[PDB]
Amino acid sequence: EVTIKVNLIFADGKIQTAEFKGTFEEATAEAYRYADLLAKVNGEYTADLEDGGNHMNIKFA
Amino acid sequence: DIQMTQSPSSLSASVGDRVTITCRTSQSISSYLNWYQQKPGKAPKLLIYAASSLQSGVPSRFSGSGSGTDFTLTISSLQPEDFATYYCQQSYSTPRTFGQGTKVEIKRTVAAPSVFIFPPSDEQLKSGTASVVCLLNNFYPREAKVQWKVDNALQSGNSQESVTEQDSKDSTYSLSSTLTLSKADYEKHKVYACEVTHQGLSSPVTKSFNRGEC
Amino acid sequence: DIQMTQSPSSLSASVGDRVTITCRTSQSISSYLNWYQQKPGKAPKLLIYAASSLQSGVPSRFSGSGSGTDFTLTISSLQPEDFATYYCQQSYSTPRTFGQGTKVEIKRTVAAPSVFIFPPSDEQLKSGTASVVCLLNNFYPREAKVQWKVDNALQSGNSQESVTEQDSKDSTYSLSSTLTLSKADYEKHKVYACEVTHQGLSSPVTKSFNRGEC
Amino acid sequence: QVQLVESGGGVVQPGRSLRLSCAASGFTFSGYGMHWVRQAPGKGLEWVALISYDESNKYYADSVKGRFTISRDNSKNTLYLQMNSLRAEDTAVYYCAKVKFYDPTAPNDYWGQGTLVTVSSGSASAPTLFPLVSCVAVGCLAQDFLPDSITFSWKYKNNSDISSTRGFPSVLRGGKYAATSQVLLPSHVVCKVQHPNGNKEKDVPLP
Amino acid sequence: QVQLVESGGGVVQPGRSLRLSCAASGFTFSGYGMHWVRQAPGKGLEWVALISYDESNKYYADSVKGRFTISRDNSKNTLYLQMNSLRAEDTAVYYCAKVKFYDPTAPNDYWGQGTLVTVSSGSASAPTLFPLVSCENSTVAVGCLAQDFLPDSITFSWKYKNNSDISSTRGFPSVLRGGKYAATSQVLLPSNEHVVCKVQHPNGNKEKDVPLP
Repeated sequence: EVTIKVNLIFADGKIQTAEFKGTFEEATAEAYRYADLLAKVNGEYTADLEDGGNHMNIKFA
Repeated sequence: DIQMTQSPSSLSASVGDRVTITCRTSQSISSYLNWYQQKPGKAPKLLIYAASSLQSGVPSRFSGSGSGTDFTLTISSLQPEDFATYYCQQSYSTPRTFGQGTKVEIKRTVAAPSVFIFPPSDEQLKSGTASVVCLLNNFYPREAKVQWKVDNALQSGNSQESVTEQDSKDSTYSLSSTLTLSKADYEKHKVYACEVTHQGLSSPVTKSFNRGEC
Repeated sequence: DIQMTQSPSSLSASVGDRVTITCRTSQSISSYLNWYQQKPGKAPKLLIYAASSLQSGVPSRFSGSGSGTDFTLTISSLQPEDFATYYCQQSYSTPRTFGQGTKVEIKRTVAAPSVFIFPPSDEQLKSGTASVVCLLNNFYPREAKVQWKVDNALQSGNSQESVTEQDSKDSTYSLSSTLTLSKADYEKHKVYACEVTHQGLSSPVTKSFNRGEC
Repeated sequence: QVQLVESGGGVVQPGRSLRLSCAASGFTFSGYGMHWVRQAPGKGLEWVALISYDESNKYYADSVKGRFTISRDNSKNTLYLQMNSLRAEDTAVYYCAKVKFYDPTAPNDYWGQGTLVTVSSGSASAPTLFPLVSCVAVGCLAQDFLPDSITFSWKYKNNSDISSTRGFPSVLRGGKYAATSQVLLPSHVVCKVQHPNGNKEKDVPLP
Repeated sequence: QVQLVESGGGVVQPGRSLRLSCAASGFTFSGYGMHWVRQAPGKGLEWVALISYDESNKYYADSVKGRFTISRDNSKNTLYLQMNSLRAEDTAVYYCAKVKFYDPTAPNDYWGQGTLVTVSSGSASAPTLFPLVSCENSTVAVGCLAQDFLPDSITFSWKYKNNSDISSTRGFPSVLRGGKYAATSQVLLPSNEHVVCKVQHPNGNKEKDVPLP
């Protein structure tokens, strides 16, 4: 089991922090499904990888 | 056994934000999903059931939505009392299963830890064991790492640590790490060092003490 | 009709990174989801089918998972040769629908563009049209902004940008914007400027010239 | 004015047995189906089981199925959980909850504060305090106590409170428990702890 | 040796007709389902049509149903696509791909290289080059603007006077301007009067001299 560190980087300045636990790919996938819910009111987004992939930044526009 | 996937595991927000906690079920459950809130050392409290009906005494900022296999709990605007851990639960069929829970913490700004090291008390050194303690005060975020060194020797499987809950005032954390060993091993080394790492540190901070030097 | 939704649209990762991309459906497609890789100017290449079966001659670092409505593609370790776009496809029923795609690009350190501006050529002028070109050379990220101003007057609806794909040697980008006017219109103004905003620049940069003075 | 009082927890050896109690008041016990839910140190919530109003039905989580038996006595308005073949994984806090209304789907509207069931090879015992001083921050180490139910409190020589009290959770080592408390003071004091198996205080010196 | 070779594409008049061909080889064409999949310049992949091994089943995407017809002559191991009432939306690189199995749910294991279709009322024409010297109020940067060519399939090359290849180009995607395509190419050099710009195109290759200080 692993923990995915995710910086929820909103356009209007705010940065929310979240952690997803599970198999690397189950958490990462859950991470995106999450950002997919936020985008429904936060706007389309983009992502970049840090820490070999265990950390991901999701910037909304 | 209907599988419950509650996410995120933890979330850091600041008073006033909109919070969204989702719960996904393996198979349909119609609407029989319930949300509970729990605080340190306290019994949980029912928040919403039937996926959307609120329990009396619950502030309208708490709403629920969803049917079938996907549900969402929404806190319109995060309040100080809203910081806690949240759990979803299906009650469609036995066995009842809970979500893994989502811990909603108070986001604050970076803050470096104050470190201290303590030699095992001599009164304890007669009991055979000798624990070396190293405390890290008020820091944020929660991620911190302590690495013990005896005469420059990395140590494994002989240290334990505990992290306090977010402080009521400054929303920071503290950490106690103990390197437990024996007067059999303790008295055979001199340099006892504690190496700390945190996002607030540019390079690892160290605190040590050579035995029989105080 | 089945709508395919991949995630994320684009991702920036470094060599040797662990990558997992997404693809979800409106309705269940069981296990009949497929993945393809496509590089600039080349046709698509089948990588995985039936959600998790490797096509022959496809590195083992590539993987698949999912069933029903949610799927994933995983690359245990990003290889220099793995940077491209990946399309998920549904084959459960007609119409056979594809996903928008996920473009995976090379992450690297922030580089500021070095700007340049070109006034229209003489023979192009003699033919009635005047086209001004501005060039942001070798920058990273790809997000960039060009503000066209003719005599300090912000322009709109008369320019067209154009960007290269990352470079094989330094993973950077390059963009070209072309403001287009009629010789008649080009000869009614003096200062032609181009203001570039980028993360690598401390302050937006502006490059301009004076009609005829080149 | 609903109330549910769980009781019966305590330190127990692997394999032995324990029966838990939960008193109900503030409602017609007889008409509602009860439940048991537990929570291991530092972990989520885990459904234990349930029993309908006439005990007509019972169900259990596969974890305790076969090993646990739930029961009730409406006459004396109290709920019961019999635990056999106790394991370490059983070490947790046990909660009882009623259901909001008349249905299998009903949510657990009211919970009690639970009882602590500690499954260990050791016998319950009081902590042994040791001072933490430098080589300003003084500390106190509570060594080898069980179950994990300790509390710290400080006092100066002029016996009154010591404000800067900071406490960290317990660590499990060798079937027993250990915890530390730190007291910060500006540039001896008396450490004091409470435990169901004996309260004790120590004297921590100032450098 | 599975190989798909599409062809028949070109510039055609909106509202008219065009027939594409996909010559298969390397497998038993007779037993597999074949697919036509297009890609509009810059956009994602779009499924067009499919035909079963025996021609009994045809399926089209809504956007083409009624105008596009798909057929096959197993005798020639050749997939076909008859395009009628061409729309500008139909402009794209057309691909044929076979299905991996004898089952309707199989992925497409092999794609051709593609055939470019250009639905434009304009006529196939070569490009006109224009020098691009940098001006303004590191190292020098020259350029080359090529435009008003059709279809969009040009190539940029740069050589010195001593005909020594210059490799520091970039590669900018063409753009649609006036029923035609335009594109720029630039080169960056360190520290002879001019360099030479060269472009490749189906309707005539052009060359051009670009000035330096």
